[PDB]
Amino acid sequence: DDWEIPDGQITVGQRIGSGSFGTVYKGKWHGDVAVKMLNVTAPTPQQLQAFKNEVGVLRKTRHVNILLFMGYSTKPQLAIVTQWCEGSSLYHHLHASETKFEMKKLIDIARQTARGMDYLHAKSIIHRDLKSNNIFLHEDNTVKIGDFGLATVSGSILWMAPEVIRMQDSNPYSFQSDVYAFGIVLYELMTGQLPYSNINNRDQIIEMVGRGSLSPDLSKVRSNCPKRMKRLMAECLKKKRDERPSFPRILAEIEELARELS
Amino acid sequence: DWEIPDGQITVGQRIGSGSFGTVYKGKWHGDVAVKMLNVTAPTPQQLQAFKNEVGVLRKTRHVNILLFMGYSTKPQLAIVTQWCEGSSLYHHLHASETKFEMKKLIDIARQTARGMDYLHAKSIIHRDLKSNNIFLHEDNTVKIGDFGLATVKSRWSGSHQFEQLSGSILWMAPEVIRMQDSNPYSFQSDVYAFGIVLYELMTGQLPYSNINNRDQIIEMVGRGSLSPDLSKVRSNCPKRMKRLMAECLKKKRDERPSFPRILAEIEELARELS
Ligand SMILES: CC(C)(C#N)c1cccc(C(=O)Nc2ccc(F)c(C(=O)c3c[nH]c4ncc(Cl)cc34)c2F)c1
Ligand SMILES: CC(C)(C#N)c1cccc(C(=O)Nc2ccc(F)c(C(=O)c3c[nH]c4ncc(Cl)cc34)c2F)c1
Ligand SMILES: [Br-]
Ligand SMILES: [Br-]
Ligand SMILES: [Br-]
Repeated sequence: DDWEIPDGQITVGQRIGSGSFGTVYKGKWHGDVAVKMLNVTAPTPQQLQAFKNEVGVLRKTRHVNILLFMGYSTKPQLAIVTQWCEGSSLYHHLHASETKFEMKKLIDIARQTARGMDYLHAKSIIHRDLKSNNIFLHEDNTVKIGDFGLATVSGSILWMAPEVIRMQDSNPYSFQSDVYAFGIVLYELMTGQLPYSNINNRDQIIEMVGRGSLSPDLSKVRSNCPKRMKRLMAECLKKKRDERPSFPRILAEIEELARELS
Repeated sequence: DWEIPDGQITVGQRIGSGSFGTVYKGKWHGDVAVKMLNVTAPTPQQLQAFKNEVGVLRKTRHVNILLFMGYSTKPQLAIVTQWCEGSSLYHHLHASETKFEMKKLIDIARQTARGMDYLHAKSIIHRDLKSNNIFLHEDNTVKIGDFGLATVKSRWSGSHQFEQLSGSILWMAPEVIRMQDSNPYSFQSDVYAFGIVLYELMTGQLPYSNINNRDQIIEMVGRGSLSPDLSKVRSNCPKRMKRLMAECLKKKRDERPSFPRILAEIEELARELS
């Protein structure tokens, strides 16, 4: 089949912000869409490769908790077209609005995020930038994982595993670094706070997290955080990469502990 | 690319069986639905039905179309899609006495029109649009599916069709009822079915509620002597929907509007109501 959308069909609307490359707009194409466009005369080879990589990855995904890819265009500009997400990111809800979710809902958000991540890893896709700003709460209820960059909101230091934040080597990312980022998301859900909220300097966070002398303060977890969720968070946040669990185990554990409440 | 290896899906509760095969709830990176088409070695018919359904579904990526997720071929031919949670529009309107506000009735029409506009843009004729194939997922997003697609298909254009397709008679365009072409289905017959959905939304009733048997409906819709009673729309029915419904139900198929136009009209109404 083919996902190329002919020029002229999409009506490009309000500008939302910068994406992971290019600029994101709300658009119309058989309903609402998002359109991420590279607004340049001619793309560099690097820009073309980034576009191709993103289309290549997105076209491999069909899951309710992954942003729905819908098509692309290459002329007159490189564009990636996806569903429109209605609502706000998890970051916005937790930290900006400080939305007060019930524990059942917090655990369901964790569950849905774990399903999306389990799916990506099953498809051999590393996210590399999981964080609450990249977890969209569509229609205030269905998690959509994306890589929205600035459209939703250095901006990712708090979710970086120690091996990533240490800049250990030229590509320190793995499924296990995604797991660590998911541990930080669990921290955000279960505490309603960002980690290191009282550390005022980013360089200090970089040095101390990387050395293992700073880690998230698990005393901040809400009093009705289930013990099994606290333990799972601690496993996801293990400082040594190879000690962290895989997503199939994470997901199974969340599904179990969710049943136990309900 | 979309083949799911055997062993990965945990096939759970059986939800329903019929001419479509058997649908189960399952687990595979979260909830899924799994439709199995055979139990023993598949016939060539079953295999071609499977291939066609995967081929149609893999052309679709739209929020208002049931999300295809994958397939398996052993030990059973299986089509894997998202799980839908909730009830169909038919169940709401006709089995549950759900009372939707007008803004919500129009949003249902709007999301249905988006999905149908999309299918038609992809050159896909649905062939069985009706309120029971409009799923109100999490009561907030419409998912159009074909939740009763029969695997075995008759070769004979005639009168035993209407027994098996008894669940769809109310949504069949007159030229579909008459079967004067070997395949009388078109984009325009999908539009007619959408007209009947609009009727359901704006009246809260099925068409032909006082006609007491299907044979009479087949005969009279085919002859042009029975039409839905458009006067029965509820007092809050927008004027735009009265006109639009009548246009979708036009007897001459080429006089019905296309989905781009239908969608644009409903989007304008939704703005006016908001
Ligand atoms: C598969 C994976 C690894 C994940 N996960 C991945 C890899 C690379 C990129 C993306 C990725 O998500 N791309 C992407 C493309 C086009 C867009 F418009 C947007 C985009 O900002 C939006 C798409 N709907 C939206 N509704 C609302 C708002 Cl405010 C923004 C958007 C977008 F983020 C995802
Ligand atoms: C694109 C088009 C023309 C449309 N529109 C079309 C053509 C042919 C077939 C289908 C089609 O939809 N197939 C299909 C395949 C697998 C399934 F499990 C189910 C299925 O009953 C369900 C899929 N989730 C479900 N949640 C809950 C419940 Cl109760 C049932 C299901 C299913 F209906 C759709
Ligand atoms: Br695809
Ligand atoms: Br009857
Ligand atoms: Br009937």
